[PDB]
Amino acid sequence: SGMYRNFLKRVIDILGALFLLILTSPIIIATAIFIYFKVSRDVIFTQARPGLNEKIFKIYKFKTMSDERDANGELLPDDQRLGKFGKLIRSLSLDELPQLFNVLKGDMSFIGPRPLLVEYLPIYNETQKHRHDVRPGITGLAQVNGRNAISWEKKFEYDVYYAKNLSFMLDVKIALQTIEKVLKR
Repeated sequence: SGMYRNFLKRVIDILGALFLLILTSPIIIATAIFIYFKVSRDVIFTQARPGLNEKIFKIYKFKTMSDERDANGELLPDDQRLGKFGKLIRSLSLDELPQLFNVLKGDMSFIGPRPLLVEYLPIYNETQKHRHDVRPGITGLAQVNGRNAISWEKKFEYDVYYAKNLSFMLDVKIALQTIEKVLKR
C-alpha cells in the first residue's frame, strides 16, 4: 500500500481525536474538576510506554486514587485509597479519555496494538518486535479477538499481521468488530 498507510490513516486519527476531544470536553472538564477537589490537584498522571519504533512516550490518564500516606509513609493499600466515585470514574472509562490527546499528537492511532510495558522490549523475538512498526491503538486486531485466554504469542501474532497488512478495509473491519464487541457486555 502506501497511500492510506502513510497518509490517510493519520488524517482520520487527527480529525477523529479532535472531534472526539471537543465532543466529550464538558465531561473532561467535569472529571478534572472532581478529581482536583476530591482526589488530587494533579488530576493527570502519565504512563511511559514504548510506541512507534519502540520510542517511549507518556500516556495521559486521569488520576483516580488518592495520594494518601500512612503513619510511616508507605501508602495505604489500594483498598482504602480508591473511593466509590473513583471506581465510578474508572467504570465509565472517564479516566481513559485523556488518551484522545495521545491519539491527536501522534503518540497513538485509533486502531493499533495495545501499549504494553517497557519490560517486554528485550523479550520480543525478531517476529514479535514488528508490532512496534505502527503506532499503538485504543483498539486493534488483538483487542477485538479476545477469547478469554492469555496467549501472548497469539496476541503478538495478531499484532505482527496487523502491522504488515494495514488496509483501509482492515481498519473498517476492526472498527465494526469493535462496535459489535461493545454490543455485548
